[PDB]
Amino acid sequence: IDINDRFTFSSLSLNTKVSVPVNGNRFFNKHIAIVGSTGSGKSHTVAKILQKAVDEKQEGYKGLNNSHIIIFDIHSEYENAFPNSNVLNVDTLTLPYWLLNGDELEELFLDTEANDHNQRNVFRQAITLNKKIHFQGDPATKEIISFHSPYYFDINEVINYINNRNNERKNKDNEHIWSDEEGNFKFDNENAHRLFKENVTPDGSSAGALNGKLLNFVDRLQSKIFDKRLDFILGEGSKSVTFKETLETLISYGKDKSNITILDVSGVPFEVLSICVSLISRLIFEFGYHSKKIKRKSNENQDIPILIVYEEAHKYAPKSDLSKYRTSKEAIERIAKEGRKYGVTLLLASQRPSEISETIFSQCNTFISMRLTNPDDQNYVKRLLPDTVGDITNLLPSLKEGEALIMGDSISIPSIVKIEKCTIPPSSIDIKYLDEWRKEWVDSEFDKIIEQWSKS
Amino acid sequence: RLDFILGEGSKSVTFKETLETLISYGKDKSNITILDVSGVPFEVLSICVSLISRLIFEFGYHSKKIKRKSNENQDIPILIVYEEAHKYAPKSDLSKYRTSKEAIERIAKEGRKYGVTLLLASQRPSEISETIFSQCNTFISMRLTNPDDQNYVKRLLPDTVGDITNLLPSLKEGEALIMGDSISIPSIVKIEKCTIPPSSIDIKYLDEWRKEWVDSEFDKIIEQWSKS
Amino acid sequence: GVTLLLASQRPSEISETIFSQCNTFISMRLTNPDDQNYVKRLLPDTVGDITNLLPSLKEGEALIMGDSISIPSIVKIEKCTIPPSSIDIKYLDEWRKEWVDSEFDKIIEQWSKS
Amino acid sequence: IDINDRFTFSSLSLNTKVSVPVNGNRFFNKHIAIVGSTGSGKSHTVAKILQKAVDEKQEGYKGLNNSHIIIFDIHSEYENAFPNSNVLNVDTLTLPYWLLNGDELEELFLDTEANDHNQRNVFRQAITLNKKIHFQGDPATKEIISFHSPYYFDINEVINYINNRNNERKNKDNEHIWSDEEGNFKFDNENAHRLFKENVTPDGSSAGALNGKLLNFVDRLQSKIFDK
Amino acid sequence: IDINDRFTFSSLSLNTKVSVPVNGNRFFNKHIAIVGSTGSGKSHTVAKILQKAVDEKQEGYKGLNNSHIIIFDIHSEYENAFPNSNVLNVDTLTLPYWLLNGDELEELFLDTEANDHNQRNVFRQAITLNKKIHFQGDPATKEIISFHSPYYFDINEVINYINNRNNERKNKDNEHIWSDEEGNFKFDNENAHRLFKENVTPDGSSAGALNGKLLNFVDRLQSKIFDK
Amino acid sequence: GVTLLLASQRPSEISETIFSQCNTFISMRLTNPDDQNYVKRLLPDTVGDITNLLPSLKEGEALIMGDSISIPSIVKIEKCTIPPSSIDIKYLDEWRKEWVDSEFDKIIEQWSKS
DNA sequence: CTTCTGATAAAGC
Ligand SMILES: Nc1ncnc2c1ncn2[C@@H]1O[C@H](COP(=O)(O)OP(=O)(O)OP(O)(O)=S)[C@@H](O)[C@H]1O
Ligand SMILES: Nc1ncnc2c1ncn2[C@@H]1O[C@H](COP(=O)(O)OP(=O)(O)OP(O)(O)=S)[C@@H](O)[C@H]1O
Ligand SMILES: Nc1ncnc2c1ncn2[C@@H]1O[C@H](COP(=O)(O)OP(=O)(O)O)[C@@H](O)[C@H]1O
Ligand SMILES: [Mg+2]
Ligand SMILES: [Mg+2]
Ligand SMILES: [Mg+2]
Repeated sequence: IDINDRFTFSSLSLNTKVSVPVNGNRFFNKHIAIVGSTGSGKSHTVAKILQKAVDEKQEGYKGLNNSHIIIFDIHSEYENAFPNSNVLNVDTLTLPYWLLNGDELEELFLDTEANDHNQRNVFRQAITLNKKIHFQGDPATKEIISFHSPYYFDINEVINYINNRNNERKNKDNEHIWSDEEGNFKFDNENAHRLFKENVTPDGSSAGALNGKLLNFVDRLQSKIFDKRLDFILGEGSKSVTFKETLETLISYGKDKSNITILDVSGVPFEVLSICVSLISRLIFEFGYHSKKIKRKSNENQDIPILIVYEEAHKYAPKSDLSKYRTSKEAIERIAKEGRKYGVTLLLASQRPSEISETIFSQCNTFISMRLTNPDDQNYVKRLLPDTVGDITNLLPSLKEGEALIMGDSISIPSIVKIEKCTIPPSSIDIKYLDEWRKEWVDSEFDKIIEQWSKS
Repeated sequence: RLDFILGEGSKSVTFKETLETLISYGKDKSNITILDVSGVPFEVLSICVSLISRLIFEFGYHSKKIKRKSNENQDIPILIVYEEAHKYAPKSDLSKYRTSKEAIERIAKEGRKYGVTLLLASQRPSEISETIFSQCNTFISMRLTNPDDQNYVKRLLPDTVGDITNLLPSLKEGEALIMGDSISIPSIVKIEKCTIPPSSIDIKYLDEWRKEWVDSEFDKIIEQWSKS
Repeated sequence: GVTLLLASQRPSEISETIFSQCNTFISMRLTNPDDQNYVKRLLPDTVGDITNLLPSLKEGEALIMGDSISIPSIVKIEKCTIPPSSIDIKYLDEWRKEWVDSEFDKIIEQWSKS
Repeated sequence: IDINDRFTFSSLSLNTKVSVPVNGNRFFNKHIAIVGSTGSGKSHTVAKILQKAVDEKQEGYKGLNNSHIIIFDIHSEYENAFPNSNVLNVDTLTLPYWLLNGDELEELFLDTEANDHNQRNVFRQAITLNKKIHFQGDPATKEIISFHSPYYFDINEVINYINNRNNERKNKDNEHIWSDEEGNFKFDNENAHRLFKENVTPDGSSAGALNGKLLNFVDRLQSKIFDK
Repeated sequence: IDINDRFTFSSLSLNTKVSVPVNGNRFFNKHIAIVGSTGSGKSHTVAKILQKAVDEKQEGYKGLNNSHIIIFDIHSEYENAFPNSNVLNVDTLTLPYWLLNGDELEELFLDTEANDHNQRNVFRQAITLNKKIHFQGDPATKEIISFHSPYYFDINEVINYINNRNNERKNKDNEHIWSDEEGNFKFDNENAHRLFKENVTPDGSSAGALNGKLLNFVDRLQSKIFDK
Repeated sequence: GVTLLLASQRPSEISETIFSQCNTFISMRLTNPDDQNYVKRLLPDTVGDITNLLPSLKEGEALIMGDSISIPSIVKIEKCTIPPSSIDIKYLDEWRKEWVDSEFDKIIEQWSKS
């Protein structure tokens, strides 16, 4: 490895005095998968890698460098490990509902499929038209606004529009005639924006095309917006935030600049967690994709690289083919296959290699295998290795806390290494189980645990 | 069948009374809490296994968050003993086992840091889901005659000490092999005899069969059978 | 008179029907085990110790068989004097330099137009 | 390999001085598969073979040879390897929509589950009729023209037909009367083509069968065409 | 092998003077499998076996013998080996579509991708009816005419019936009424045979059972038929 | 009286229930190990060191077993005086030629007329 | 004439 290409975070297990470095360029553009049994030290190994990546500064300046790391925290550990970082829990993070790219907007609001037609187009027509109403730029790019375009629309006018078309009344000439405080108006393309207001009364001889057909649809729509689970995305805080401040929040480019961004998704439900993982994975990927094509036309190199750390990837990217894992898997898989070119790579952390999907986990060209006692997990590590050097996998069950085997394109030979101790460790200390059992029967405060459990 | 969860008693009791009942923190305080689910059907056994495991894990999770606010570690650790784990957490990917498997898997995957760990008992290593046994650092093995099970124990060991699995079929009663970070070297041990043992002693077939034809009182058995 | 040249970093996801129609195969370093299993089964020829040979191929090293070459050979393909545009983001080298200012408005304006 | 059939683009790995040729006729006349991992050298290998392919000329002439290679460059990366070659970007490239067959036309315009079956049929009927009207060959092959057959058709005229069918006014005898500047005509197979004009007015005492149904379908089609 | 049974097409590899005969009867009434790699020589082996089997005669006559060999030549290579033989390419060969069975007719026309049952029933019903019309034999085997039976049917009439069933009309009496030059009839199995003509015009009140769901089925059938 | 001759370059893709109905097997140079292992199981007889024999067969060299032959023998099939020749496009011969102009205009008018 | 009810149907899964 070239001397100016060396990135070390560990030393050899057999000889402590020799440090084992990896090709620092090749370590991060080719995806990292770290696996090992429970309590093996994956979180400390991940934190030690990102700590050395933060302090990896070229000579000639003072201040924080160009590292960009996003950590998905489901156990709230790396707040302590990175004190000068930005932590974004669900109660304080705002991800707007107008940043959905259409496919997830289709899935977020509609729990139905295979039969909704009249409920479908009135949903997409309301959103697409409301984006042109609230658009404040030149009209040349107003016409190119579509359902998947990331422009602000009011969801409360969208519900008002669908609840109005619920109450349609046509006239003997077969067109819907409305009436508002300015006067009666035909329901047409240039007059469809007036249905966004609640105070419209229809005048008609007969019921309209969608009269009484969206009463079930509006109730499902209203009883999803006021979910406090989705208050980070569908709440009132997404109203006053814009596209720009969303990106400064995700990669810590705001008033507090940090190389590490941590998202506290610790005790949230899965449906909140699956929305959080799939949104930010797509948003970071498309930011890296679009910043790449800006740099293509400029023919310049001021690109920023982003690494996303996916701890507990079995929660949101498992091998199982369930539909509740579908939207989260596809966002991470897109980063796994195509994300390497645009500057968005992933750090995959899980406790078995055989539970993460093969379309995601086999795209990782570097590997940090800690202790694995499962015969199916060891066979995965053996088959990633040629049979000449496959005998080093025999030491996997004998690995105690701190050692792992690093293989991949970024390292010369696969070696059992000792990951360097974290002087600023994450908050994942092993509980001294017997020493906490020799004490008194301590009176656990049940009231304090319950009234947080209740709000959680 | 669901009277324990959907009965009239669910109205009266509170959240704090339930948590105190499950870990014996009530008026009668005990180190050991036993859930006697002996004759219940699977559909209410899987409900009991999955809900109590979820409640205890989230109690351990929320206790740690309270302790982390005061810059403290978790005060009370909880160990859950899953006896006869093949009934609710098997290798099979059937949909009936899904809720009970996922609750125990959450404890196995994530309960180490939250103070909720598990002791899992079953006949064979191969009849339990691999997700739970892979996370078990300590692995105690009694006599194992099935060759698939013996090779499963063999791969858990390093190859230098892997020859100790050859005494697995000849293991006597109370003779165990203890592995993991707890023990210095994997070794065959003799578990200390229980002065107060579980009431699961083998019944002497020849001693019982040598006596007279017993009347068996079918009315009392059927009366109990019909209640269950 | 219309023939194919199929280049793919994951040969396993290519359909077996179209991949079988190929007659000359250039096999570079194949680290993915499913890519190894797929290629070795569908290769028209074999070489000695091919299981360890495919991961061990160096950069620009190839294994060529087919009916256009008599002996399956390990070949060091000559370097491109005029190389194609290579996308190799040096994450360490870009992370060592100072925190660069991001033109978010330029990126977002192209993102919103898409 | 014969002396005139040799195509050398590589050299032996163990012996650098030895160059390994392939049968150049046999190499390209049968399909080639270049597989490898990421960064193995596939794109440089593809560039090297094609660079040597265009340099294979007979000594008699100067200028371009008869090699014709088309690259589906998904990463916009082969322009540097072949600077003199023609490159077709999205602004540069021009594919006519009418050369798409029936399945490709449907996937371009129509949507999964977002289109009713009657909305789909008027789309298919308009295109398969517009292909016949803009056909300028002999009329013997007009009857064999279908929706799948690729012939030139005006997609804006297709919009006008669909927009007119959205404004249809049915008569008392379940047919549609249409008024044009030439005159009034009942819609049938013989005069369906006069709906491709924009300036056609419907005459009827009642709303047509497809009236008010394709208005949603018009705006989705116009959104597709005017999308830049 | 008896000398009259001998059939020699090869000689021993190690001794060229030893010609290896096979039992020429037994070689051919039991199936032959010639396997090899590409470029091993199995096309030449097939050609040499058949040239040896064509020029073998009783020598009591002058002329062609009784060999009957059919080659499914997919590479167009055996024309050179047998110049005096009959070669049938796409331009020369005519294969009747009505000798196809039901599975082959489904594979030629239907697609398993869409797998629409409603296209499948009308397709089988049209052909099975049309095979009964064009059948000139005795009535006692007309009732066993099926979709799978190898009898002549008109594919343009089948398309015409299928296109007509896309134009069905539903009346207040829930019968389908059609108008023809011969007369006016109801959609009965006796009267369905006059839907095979294109010159019919439907009469009714509302849309029929199969209205609007066969146009994509007609266009794909018409795409196959008018494909050159 | 309707028998069949199977000539395949990938024997391991043939279904086992059809390939086992054949009695006489003319096994030429088999080179893929999957086709070698498939054929060796369903062959009615065996020969000495058939594993190394099959990829080592020379050009026209074959191996015939079955009811027809007495013993499995390595044979040289007789050379075809009138060989089966396929009209194949010589790419490097055509690509070495000058760039052709007259032919492209003739192809388009043929495509348009039919 | 329009409204409402009820029945038939088709769905996707
Ligand atoms: N290099 C190391 N040297 C010594 N102890 C270490 C080292 N790395 C980690 N540890 C210890 O490992 C313990 C548990 O490690 P963790 O990283 O929390 O386990 P884990 O990998 O997160 O497994 P799960 O599935 O998340 S519980 C910590 O309390 C550390 O003290
Ligand atoms: N014949 C060769 N000799 C030496 N180095 C080579 C050779 N071929 C490729 N390389 C090196 O390989 C690097 C990247 O190779 P590429 O061909 O661009 O990657 P690839 O094989 O196409 O994989 P992807 O998935 O397309 S990034 C180049 O920058 C060269 O340094
Ligand atoms: N019995 C034989 N003796 C000598 N040469 C042969 C023999 N059989 C085939 N060949 C040569 O082998 C080449 C392979 O041709 P072919 O039989 O078409 O291959 P394949 O087995 O792939 O069909 C031919 O060019 C021919 O000259
Ligand atoms: Mg962890
Ligand atoms: Mg490339
Ligand atoms: Mg051949």
